[PDB]
Amino acid sequence: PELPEVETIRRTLLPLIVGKTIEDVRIFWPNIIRHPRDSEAFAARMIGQTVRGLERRGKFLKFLLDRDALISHLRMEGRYAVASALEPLEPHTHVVFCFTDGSELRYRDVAKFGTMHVYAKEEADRRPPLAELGPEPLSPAFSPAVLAERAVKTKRSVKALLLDCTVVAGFGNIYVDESLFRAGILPGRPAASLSSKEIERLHEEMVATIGEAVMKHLYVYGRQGNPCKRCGTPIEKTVVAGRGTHYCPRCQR
DNA sequence: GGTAGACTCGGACGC
DNA sequence: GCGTCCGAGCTAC
Ligand SMILES: [Zn+2]
Repeated sequence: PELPEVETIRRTLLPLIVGKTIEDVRIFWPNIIRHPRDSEAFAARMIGQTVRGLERRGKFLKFLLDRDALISHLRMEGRYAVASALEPLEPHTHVVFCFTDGSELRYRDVAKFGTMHVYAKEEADRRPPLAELGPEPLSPAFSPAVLAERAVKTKRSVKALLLDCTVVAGFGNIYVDESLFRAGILPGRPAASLSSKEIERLHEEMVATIGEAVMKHLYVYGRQGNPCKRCGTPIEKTVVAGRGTHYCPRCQR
């Protein structure tokens, strides 16, 4: 999922688990557990803790417990559901947190690409995978000034810049392509080549792109060969920053 | 230490 | 039977 869908998972999952106490943690694919590296230590430390909250940083979910935080990344196929311990698990269920009320938080992931890290809450933000993560795109911490500073200092492409998770949290191939289209900026443009006006432009469209999706329709992503929705020019697809990049050669400069 | 590119997690899938 | 592919987020010069 992208940032907006992760926010939806966060918002909807929370009431379904808040105040529940973990009685057991069952792990069927230990490779998903990245910290502690020993999945048995992972399971043992969580037993007895109560879920107190659920936050999101970038595309990471942060489950807040009594002492620990559980940092979870769904990657492509990761999904959480809450269900009764009396019912058969669904396929590709790799981790299950059993609560004292007979309900379970189940983690499914056909790809097995998702990750889980557990640390004392006060440490989570300075350890992998959260350490270094850039500001939230919808927060005042992410500002034109911040973007300009990273842009001027680098030599790489504007697309590469926006894909950098230290620059801003949760911008993937898709939202980068769309934001650049709406700001009228070619993705292969050197970040340093952008004018102040262009920076403000890009920042404003990045926020609008993420923001509209979080609250509530693509221009370029995947649409190569189709007419641009603003000028009718065929959308193109190339490689920029070792990525498949979608753009309109007329709207974007 | 900036940064391009490799790397990684499985397993699907088409030759 | 082996390369090619998903793509978000360690390593060499
Ligand atoms: Zn156009």
